Amino acid sequence: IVGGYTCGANTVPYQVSLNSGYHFCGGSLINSQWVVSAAHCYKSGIQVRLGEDNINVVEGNEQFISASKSIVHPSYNSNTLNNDIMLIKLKSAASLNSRVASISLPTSCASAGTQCLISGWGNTKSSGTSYPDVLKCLKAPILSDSSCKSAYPGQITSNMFCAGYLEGGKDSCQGDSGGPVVCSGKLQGIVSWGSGCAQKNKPGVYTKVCNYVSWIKQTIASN
Amino acid sequence: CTKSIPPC
Ligand SMILES: [Ca+2]
Repeated sequence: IVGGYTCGANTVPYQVSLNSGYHFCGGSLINSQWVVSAAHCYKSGIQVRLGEDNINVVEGNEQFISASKSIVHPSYNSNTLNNDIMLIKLKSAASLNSRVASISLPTSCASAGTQCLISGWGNTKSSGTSYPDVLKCLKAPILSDSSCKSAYPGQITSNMFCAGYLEGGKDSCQGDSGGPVVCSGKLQGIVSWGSGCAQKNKPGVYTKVCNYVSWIKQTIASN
Repeated sequence: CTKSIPPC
């Protein structure tokens, strides 16, 4: 997260870190055994780290739970990043508590200008890299489809939205992928991609979770 | 680029 702020430990209790011996993506806990992340975060060897704040220190409240299923959307296209959503089933249910909590899925899509909280342990620099220890947060609005499509012509599918700040300086960034964009208490986005981070006129692009709620539910229900 | 570590 570039231009964000330290969330505060466990203030984003649905935020998970996907760890493969290092944090590589975020995710969002959507029930005690399932995490939503980005399809492009798929890999083997995912350990979901819940309850994290400082991802480099065991502070307490962590739950590390291996992914037992990592379900990339069947129609994920790694070139276009359409359907950039993955469900991770935890090998065992997380113990939910105030610091490890699911986030609700949308019941409907969010509107342009809705303010959302985007969080993650991604790079905090728009140039170069600095990976934070603690979870960073960014309040960011959903942009209009027209602005999103203007920023990324031909690249924004119906399963994407832009959020953030065209003036630059505030965005999700590498390492935030897969993590949440929560708006009005609903997981409306998954950090997916963007041109750089926090670059002028290049807002973050996010998987539009509301398009996947049924798929999520159906996939969870069948797994 | 995707926002994973590493970006893709
Ligand atoms: Ca920790």
